[PDB]
Amino acid sequence: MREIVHIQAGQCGNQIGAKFWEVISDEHGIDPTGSYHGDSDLQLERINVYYNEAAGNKYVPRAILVDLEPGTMDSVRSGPFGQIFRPDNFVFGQSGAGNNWAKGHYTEGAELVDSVLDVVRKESESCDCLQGFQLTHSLGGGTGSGMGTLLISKIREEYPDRIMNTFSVVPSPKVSDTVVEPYNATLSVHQLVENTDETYCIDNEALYDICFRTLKLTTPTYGDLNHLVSATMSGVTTCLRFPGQLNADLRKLAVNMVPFPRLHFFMPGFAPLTSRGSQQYRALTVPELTQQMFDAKNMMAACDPRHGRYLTVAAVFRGRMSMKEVDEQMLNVQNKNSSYFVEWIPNNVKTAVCDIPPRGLKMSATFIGNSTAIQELFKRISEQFTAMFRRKAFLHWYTGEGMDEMEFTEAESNMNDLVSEYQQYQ
Amino acid sequence: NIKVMCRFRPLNESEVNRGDKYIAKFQGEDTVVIASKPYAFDRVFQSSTSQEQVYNDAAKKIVKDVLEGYNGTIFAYGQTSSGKTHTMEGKLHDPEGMGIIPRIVQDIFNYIYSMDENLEFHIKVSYFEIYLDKIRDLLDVSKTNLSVHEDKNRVPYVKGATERFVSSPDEVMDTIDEGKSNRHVASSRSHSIFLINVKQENTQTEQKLSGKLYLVDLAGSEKVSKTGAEGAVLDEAKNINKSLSALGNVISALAEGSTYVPYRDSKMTRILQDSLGGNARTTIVICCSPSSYNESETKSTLLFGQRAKT
Amino acid sequence: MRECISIHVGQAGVQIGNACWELYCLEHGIQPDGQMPDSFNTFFSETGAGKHVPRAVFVDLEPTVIDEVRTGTYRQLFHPEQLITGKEDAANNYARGHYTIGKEIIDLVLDRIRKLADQCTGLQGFLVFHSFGGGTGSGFTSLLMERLSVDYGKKSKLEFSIYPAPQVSTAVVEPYNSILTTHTTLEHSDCAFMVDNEAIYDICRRNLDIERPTYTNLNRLISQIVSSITASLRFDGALNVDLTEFQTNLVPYPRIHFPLATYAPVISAEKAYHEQLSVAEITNACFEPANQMVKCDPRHGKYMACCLLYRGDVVPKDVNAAIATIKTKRSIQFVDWCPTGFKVGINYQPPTVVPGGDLAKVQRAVCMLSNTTAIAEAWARLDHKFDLMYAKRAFVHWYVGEGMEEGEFSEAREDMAALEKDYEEVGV
Ligand SMILES: Nc1nc2c(ncn2[C@@H]2O[C@H](COP(=O)(O)CP(=O)(O)OP(=O)(O)O)[C@@H](O)[C@H]2O)c(=O)[nH]1
Ligand SMILES: Nc1nc2c(ncn2[C@@H]2O[C@H](COP(=O)(O)OP(=O)(O)OP(=O)(O)O)[C@@H](O)[C@H]2O)c(=O)[nH]1
Ligand SMILES: [Mg+2]
Ligand SMILES: [Mg+2]
Repeated sequence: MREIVHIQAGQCGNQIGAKFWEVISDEHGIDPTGSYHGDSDLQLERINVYYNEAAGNKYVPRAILVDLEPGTMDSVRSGPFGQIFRPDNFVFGQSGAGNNWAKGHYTEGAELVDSVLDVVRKESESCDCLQGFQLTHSLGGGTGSGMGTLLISKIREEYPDRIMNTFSVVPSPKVSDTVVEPYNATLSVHQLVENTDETYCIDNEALYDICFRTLKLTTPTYGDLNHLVSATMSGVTTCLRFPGQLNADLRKLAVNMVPFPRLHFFMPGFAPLTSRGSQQYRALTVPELTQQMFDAKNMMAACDPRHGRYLTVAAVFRGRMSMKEVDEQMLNVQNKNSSYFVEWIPNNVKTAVCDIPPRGLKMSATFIGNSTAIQELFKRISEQFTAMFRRKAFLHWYTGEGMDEMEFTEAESNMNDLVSEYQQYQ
Repeated sequence: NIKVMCRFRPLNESEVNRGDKYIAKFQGEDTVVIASKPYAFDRVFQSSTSQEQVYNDAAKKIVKDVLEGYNGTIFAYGQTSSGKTHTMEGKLHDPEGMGIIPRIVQDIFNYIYSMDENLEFHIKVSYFEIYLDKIRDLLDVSKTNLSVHEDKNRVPYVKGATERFVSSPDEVMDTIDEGKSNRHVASSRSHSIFLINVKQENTQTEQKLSGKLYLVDLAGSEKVSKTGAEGAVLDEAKNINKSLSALGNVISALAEGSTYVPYRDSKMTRILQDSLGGNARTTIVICCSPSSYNESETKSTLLFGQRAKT
Repeated sequence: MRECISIHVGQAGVQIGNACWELYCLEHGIQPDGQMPDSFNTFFSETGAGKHVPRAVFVDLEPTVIDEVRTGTYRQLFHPEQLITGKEDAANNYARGHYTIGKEIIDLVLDRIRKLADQCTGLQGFLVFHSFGGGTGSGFTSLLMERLSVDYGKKSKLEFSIYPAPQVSTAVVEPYNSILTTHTTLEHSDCAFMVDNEAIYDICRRNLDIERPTYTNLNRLISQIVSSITASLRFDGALNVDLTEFQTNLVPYPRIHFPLATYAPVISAEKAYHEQLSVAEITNACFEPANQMVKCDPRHGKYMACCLLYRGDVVPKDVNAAIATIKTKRSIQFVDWCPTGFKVGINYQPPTVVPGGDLAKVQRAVCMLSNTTAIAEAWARLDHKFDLMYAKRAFVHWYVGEGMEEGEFSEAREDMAALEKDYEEVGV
């Protein structure tokens, strides 16, 4: 019940969702062969929400994989927990978007999306009653952003009455991996604002700094970043998969953090994050996790929360806690930082708790803040967009493939109005 | 600025035998009292006042301003058997007590025939609905999922609207009837927007002026917990109530002098992003049956007017 | 002959039901599997030979809390029909749990309550547990109270509802749902016992000496309260107090039926030996502002009526002596138009103690239910929160998108204002 299908597009989205299936399978005791070898029955109590039962008690994901290059498919098949996936859900082209939103939203994406759409129809009819979807993509390139945007548009045309998720990795300005990040990012945000229901604005430089300083690791590879994102993703939907003393599924988090339909871009976070040496010099307790997640230097979005106000903040704890301690510490944080937390929304905190923590820790937590610092992100990108749009740089690629300048102008206008939204509630 | 002007229709013989009471109390000339509580307005037009004074007080200044290049807008609203069809069109050809829309159209065509010969007053008209959040088109059976786009001057508009020229009131009436033939009605279950675009072209000065004027026939806010609806009607009620509360929030943001106005939360407020903001008059006309049998729903209607001023 | 059905809505209601039915199965001596190795009829039926099924109906839309009971230790006591389960939760939304999702489930629970009331013969009243914050416990309970009042109407419908606190609160959108369901809390219910969580936190911190109390202890305490209410039905005391007599002596006017409760003595085992818990001490402790179930100082309010449901080793003489001491104290001030605002109740059965529980084994006990005006203060600050939510229209479009309207918000706020006005009028 309340099943979820995990759409997963782009190279970065493929890697992130692969690590997500890794961490979620480690918690359900699912071997590389898709077979169960766990201990507690609470694992299999809600296996059907993500996975699906097949011949021989083999549980397979309800996950669609999407790309315009078969190299990522080769990687996911050859990498660990590749055989768990269903081969029919592999939907790959051959062109490659090449950081061109137009190619991955008009020409190649429009021709390829029929297969993905039929496949998600099949996966949505096989269940009993789903609740919401999950798109895992990136706003930098054209494959992920464009394909996921076209796809989620078609979905909201088909299923407008289901909660929707987008676990986006926005491109930071300092970590410049490509040149046309502002174009693709803004052109995708023009559609994520009006189609999605809740978006998590993960950021690259954020996770880099978290792995440099909070964990004190010397060589942060993409595996570690993806593991952080995977812990974040699994921490959110633990209420569906397991019991608890106060449950909170996706729709509850949405309706307890989305005051208006457009103010649904959230910065996530995770705790407790500890290094190797400092793992002993750290007492796992609710005040510790609390003051560790609200720290600006434990955030997965490159936007200082101190520079803005919090509107809504959902803390989804995981462990056999005492609810009095939880509510007391969250109240004390709301009191100590009354200037940051907004005033016309009393009880800015939403809380959720479960009993089964991740495999390895005694307790854990998860953080979803709807701060107003997000505007800074949509400020910085916008500047870059103008700097690239004033002189019409790199535009003939988008123009020759089917776009027009007016769509760029509309995306900029909508994004500026979103910045104004986040400004006025400060 | 915005100005709400409420109307209470006369009672009909169908419920005089029913034994209903006239439970609509008045104070001054701009405040009603219902259920021993006052609801304020700007004008509260009564059962006795005919269409002429209501028209002269509500729609005259709008047409006077839009002919000078500005933009105007009108919001009709009401439940079933509330006086919408009587107030907006009512009589078709009778110049005595006919509705508002024919009077606007005839005033446009009577102003155009009083000007100089060097002014080509082009008159475009569009007529499109908003159903289940989809912008259908009532002048075309194929264009069922239209969308909104902007222009260089940040003036939204439907891309692909089946525009149609006109040169007389009868053509306008025929177009309105042809559009209403396809309107989703069980009882209106869909917002309708009739746009009138008056492009006046001055040849001596070489300046053009396009005045846009919206006739919005809203749908009915329906507490579905009472009605017991199931199926598509439920989703229709959901989307209708969403659009209505979004419009209310927008109008409250306007009249409260807020620095920002969230026009982009609903398509019906996206299309109207220009005609309400600044130099654009607007008048909201709500029709109500003051009978006690329709008291409960009437409260909601009055409250929809109260989310205009305060 | 007597009987009383118990409805349990939301995660709060279901977990309170777990705790309560644990208490019930323990008091009557009944094993978890129903087998009993007269008095149980007030809450338990009898499935022929060697079985006792309860007079309960667990309703909820989150399948997790109900499946926790279908697999829990009490999987054998209940049978799968009383354990109703939806598919998609209300998700902290009044409207979803009121009409959108509620219509899929309510026919079945109403059919079950018809099958469960036609089994008994002397039904005394219902018991509806729900939190004002959640979507299910507000909307579905409003709908259910409406349907029952249309069907039964006359039967004493009670609801021992959790109430969100002003500071210690878990969800963002609780004031909305609370104000929305106060309408049905007024018109259809008969006497509701509001309960706050932070009060129980403070009681567990001070007396029981637990620094880290979770919801299980709260639920055990509330179960003790309900057992104190219903021991006048279950067992036979020297001075019985039925629910109709209870309501008559406690509910003067038809709208003033929200008495806040309080239970005593609540103390740990190590603290029990030092304190001689006589009748006078436990009777005096209940009137203290610190031992109440809701955040409100009674010293700024005036009691109109209150019932003292003593149970255990009690004799009326020291009861009347302690009552005289209370009536002489000036800080505990009563309203003028009620010279005798006490309805004493004695019962022979002492309160039990659950294995693994935080309470101690005592011989005397009290459950005072003071009908006061000081509770209105909570509503005031609640309304304050609602105002801060309402003027800016936070989270409105979610409820609007499921059928709800602005007019319902306005009407509910007006009605709560009129209710506070009524309490403020009857005070003088
Ligand atoms: N947080 C992470 N970012 C990654 C990871 N792998 C790649 N990337 C980053 O994602 C950004 C580009 O996304 P992709 O590699 O998926 C290129 P995309 O699929 O969007 O379309 P094409 O350019 O046509 O290949 C870029 O900033 C990468 O540095 C990862 O594992 N984690
Ligand atoms: N005293 C006590 N309070 C509880 C308990 N469980 C939940 N509460 C409170 O219940 C409130 C939230 O309401 P819920 O019951 O969880 O929500 P719901 O009724 O299930 O409706 P949905 O969330 O939409 O599924 C919160 O204020 C909790 O603190 C409990 O076991 N004991
Ligand atoms: Mg790519
Ligand atoms: Mg719930």
